[PDB]
Amino acid sequence: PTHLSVDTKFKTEGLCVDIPGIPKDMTYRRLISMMGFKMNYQVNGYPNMFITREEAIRHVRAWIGFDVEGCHGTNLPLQLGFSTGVNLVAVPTPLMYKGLPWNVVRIKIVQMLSDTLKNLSDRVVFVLWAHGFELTSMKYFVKIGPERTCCLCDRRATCFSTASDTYACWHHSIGFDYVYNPFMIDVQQWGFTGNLQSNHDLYCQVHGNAHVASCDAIMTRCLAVHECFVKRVDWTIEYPIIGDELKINAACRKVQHMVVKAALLADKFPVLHDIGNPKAIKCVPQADVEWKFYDAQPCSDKAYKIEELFYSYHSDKFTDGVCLFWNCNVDRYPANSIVCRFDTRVLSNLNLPGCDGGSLYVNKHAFHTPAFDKSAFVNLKQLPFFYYSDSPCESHGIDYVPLKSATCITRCNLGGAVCRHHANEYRLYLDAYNMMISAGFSLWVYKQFDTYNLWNTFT
Ligand SMILES: O=C1C=CC(OC(F)F)C=N1
Ligand SMILES: O=C1C=C[C@H](OC(F)F)C=N1
Ligand SMILES: [Zn+2]
Ligand SMILES: [Zn+2]
Ligand SMILES: [Zn+2]
Repeated sequence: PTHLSVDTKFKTEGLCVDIPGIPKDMTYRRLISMMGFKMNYQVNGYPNMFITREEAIRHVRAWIGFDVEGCHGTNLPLQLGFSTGVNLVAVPTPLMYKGLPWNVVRIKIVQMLSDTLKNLSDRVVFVLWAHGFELTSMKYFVKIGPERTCCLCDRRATCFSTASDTYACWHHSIGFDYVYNPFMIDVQQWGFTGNLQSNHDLYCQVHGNAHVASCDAIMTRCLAVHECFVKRVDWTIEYPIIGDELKINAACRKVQHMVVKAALLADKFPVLHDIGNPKAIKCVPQADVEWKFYDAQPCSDKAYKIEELFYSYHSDKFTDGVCLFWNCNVDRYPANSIVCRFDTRVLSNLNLPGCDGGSLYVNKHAFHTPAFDKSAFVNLKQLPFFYYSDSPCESHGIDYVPLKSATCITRCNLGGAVCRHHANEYRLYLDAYNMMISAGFSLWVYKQFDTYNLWNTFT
């Protein structure tokens, strides 16, 4: 029970306005045949065009919302909408394109999917709120068959070309006209009451409904993300490495140790309240400070209310010492805080569009994160970049240009000239820092934080 059986029943009530007279009793096997895709043999790796909710969640990077509206059924133009915001009009003879035949429309579909997905996934999962025309339009741009590899590399094939009779992955599909072996899921099969807009609007105020196909496609994918990552959370599902995941996570740990260590040295807080992940470890194990942990899982719906995390009777006195919120997203941070907050607006291959302003950050695990809100940081200031080190000035062991920087807080810089070891460490730290910031992380600190207080730790 890993794939969706083609003999599973498909509820057809959502299809009967576009397809009147559709049988109530219907399987995926009969639906696939009705879509024009009947095959005589089982294809290994491709037993069904449709997939389970569990398989869809494992392949969230491949999700592309897709809707087809009857612009005016082989006789009328169709408006094809995608969650990328694209609307294509196909004639049978927020981007909006004018009516063109299927032979040219299909080339655009392949280019758009290939550019959106080449750095995200080995496939496409069309997320539908199926009413009929989207399923019956697939035969015009989709070909199916045995699982194949790219003609130019080892990746699985996602596109086919009728011009050359060859197959390609998303990276090598330039000029290709057919989407090959796509996957799809119909959100209507999950058991909803009422239409798409009414279910979507219960959880999201960011996506509107201009009544165009891309608006519906965006809403469909958003509702699917809400169901699978907002109200339901599975942190046991692992996702493949597609970018700088390892360097980013390594940078996060280095920056956290640096910032916390410096805050403790600079302001000598007697207690640190570490609020967040129940699996957290002391990031500065050698520090004198009374380290107290408070469990809070990463909030995937709305940011935590500080009143619920702190009040309702623990050290109790969160006002004493300093509070550390490392990716623990609250509505309004207290003035005595050290904070790392993911900015959901960031554009990257790890950060997928989410629900109600939030984003789905996928790095080893999937984390739906509530919308970035600048008002959460009103009691704090942006943490400036700095590098601090009390380690001995000793090279041990890469060419060298002398470092001159006011933010290299070391004994050698206090002494007048940055040593080679501290220059190498500073440059490595700066690279890690910039990697973390560019990934979408933002750092904030209590207003009294001043790196001038670190110089006297060298006496
Ligand atoms: O008759 C068919 C055709 C396709 C299919 O699943 C997958 F290959 F698309 C299952 N049965
Ligand atoms: O503990 C974590 C790790 C990552 C995360 O995502 C972040 F971008 F919002 C949230 N909490
Ligand atoms: Zn390839
Ligand atoms: Zn939405
Ligand atoms: Zn040095």
